[PDB]
Amino acid sequence: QVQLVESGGGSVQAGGSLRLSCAASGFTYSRKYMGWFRQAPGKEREGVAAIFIDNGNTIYADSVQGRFTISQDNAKNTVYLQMNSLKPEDTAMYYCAASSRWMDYSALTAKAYNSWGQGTQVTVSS
Amino acid sequence: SSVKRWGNSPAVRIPATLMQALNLNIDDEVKIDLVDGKLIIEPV
Repeated sequence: QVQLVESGGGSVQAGGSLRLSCAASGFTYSRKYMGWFRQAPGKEREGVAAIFIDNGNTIYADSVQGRFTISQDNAKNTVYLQMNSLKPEDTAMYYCAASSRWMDYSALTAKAYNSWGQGTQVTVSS
Repeated sequence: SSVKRWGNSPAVRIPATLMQALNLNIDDEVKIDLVDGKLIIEPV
């Protein structure tokens, strides 16, 4: 429904912060919610944060709640993932996702999305 | 989505992402009203 482009990845020292961005294009008005997923080395991809476009409501995975926050700029059709107090375990490829439909799956799970970005790498040095 | 019969009563199922969007938990009280030809439902 929309093409997604992440940016902002990089290498950061443990304890530091990093801000990722995701720009959506295409049928941007069809977006119901967008979320960030990440795949750590050798592990399965997991949902980390989601934001509902209409009301800006947000939900987070236990692994990052309190440290990571997701926000948006609907004018620019973009969503951001602010990361504070990063730790080596947060090292992973971060993917942006979007859904044009109200799926009957948790917005923190992959089955709830139908558009996916290519991912941006975040590496946190011990 | 469609209106279905639950008991002998019309009902609409709400997908999980909509519950999360409104931070609604099962049994949460909601206000139902008719506005602009649309059925409006907002949490209490």
